[PDB]
Amino acid sequence: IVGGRRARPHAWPFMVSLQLRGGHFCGATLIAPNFVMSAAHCVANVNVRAVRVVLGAHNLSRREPTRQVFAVQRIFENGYDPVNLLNDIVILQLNGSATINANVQVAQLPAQGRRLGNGVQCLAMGWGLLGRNRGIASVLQELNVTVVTSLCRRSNVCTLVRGRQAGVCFGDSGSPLVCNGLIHGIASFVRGGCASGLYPDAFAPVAQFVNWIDSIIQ
Amino acid sequence: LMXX
Ligand SMILES: *[C@@H]1O[C@H](CO[C@@H]2O[C@@H](C)[C@@H](O)[C@@H](O)[C@@H]2O)[C@@H](O[C@@H]2O[C@H](CO)[C@@H](O[C@@H]3O[C@H](CO)[C@@H](O)[C@H](O)[C@@H]3O)[C@H](O)[C@H]2NC(C)=O)[C@H](O)[C@H]1NC(C)=O
Ligand SMILES: *[C@@H]1O[C@H](CO[C@@H]2O[C@@H](C)[C@@H](O)[C@@H](O)[C@@H]2O)[C@@H](O[C@@H]2O[C@H](CO)[C@@H](O)[C@H](O)[C@H]2NC(C)=O)[C@H](O)[C@H]1NC(C)=O
Repeated sequence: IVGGRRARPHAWPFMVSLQLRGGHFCGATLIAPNFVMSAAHCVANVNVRAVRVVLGAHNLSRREPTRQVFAVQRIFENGYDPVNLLNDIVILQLNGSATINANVQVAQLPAQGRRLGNGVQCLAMGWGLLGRNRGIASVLQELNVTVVTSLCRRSNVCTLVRGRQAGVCFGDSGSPLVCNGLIHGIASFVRGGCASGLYPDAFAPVAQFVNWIDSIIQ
Repeated sequence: LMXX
């Protein structure tokens, strides 16, 4: 997240870090005790046996006994298209059930087909790059963004920060976009580098996939 | 366009 702020510790207890050999590379969202939702491109050709799913984290540079770590048992995809960057969504079934507590909770999703209007105010979040001013975040970051349709398309939720250069960045893919208390997006792709101030950030449109998600987690 |  470029130009955001530190989240309050455990403000977003559905937020997940996906890791390889102890290193964060993508976010995810806890959507049931034994399922997380992320971006499909995060696991494209990745050996998923190597992926650790880390719940309950805040500061990736500290020891945190709030964390719960899981492996991935099964992947459920929905037609990810890496040429057009469509359907950038995957569900990862965990090898057990999370212990739901103050620091680890299941997210609330929108109704199937729910659209967001221009000007909806949302929060983006993640542990991605802060810039090449700084590096990967240690502490979870959040960012106020606004939903836009100029230079968007109906197959994405797109967002912009008005009046300054700020946005999601590498390592934030897979992280939730929270709009009106619901997970409406999964961070997918930027255009023209991070935080251009010109091209809206693109999120997978979670409301389009609710029936699919429900078919798996129920 | 750059995934992220
Ligand atoms: C920056 O982002 C925050 C947080 O965004 C809000 O919550 C996220 C989890 C997502 O659901 C977002 O879609 C959502 O916008 C915004 O904070 C919110 O600000 C509003 C307006 O000030 C607060 O609403 C008011 O609440 C008071 C009582 O506290 C009532 O008296 C009013 O009638 C009014 O409803 C709201 O509580 C607050 N939400 C949170 C979680 O803090 C913030 O406005 C936004 N800023 C900008 C400039 O975009
Ligand atoms: C579910 O998996 C977790 C985590 O497994 C780790 O991550 C995988 C990607 C792979 O690298 C595994 O070999 C790792 O162990 C299990 O948590 C581990 O549990 C073992 C046995 O109890 C313990 O020695 C370790 O401390 C745990 N590792 C971590 C990182 O917490 C967990 O037990 C599994 N749950 C099941 C099978 O119900």
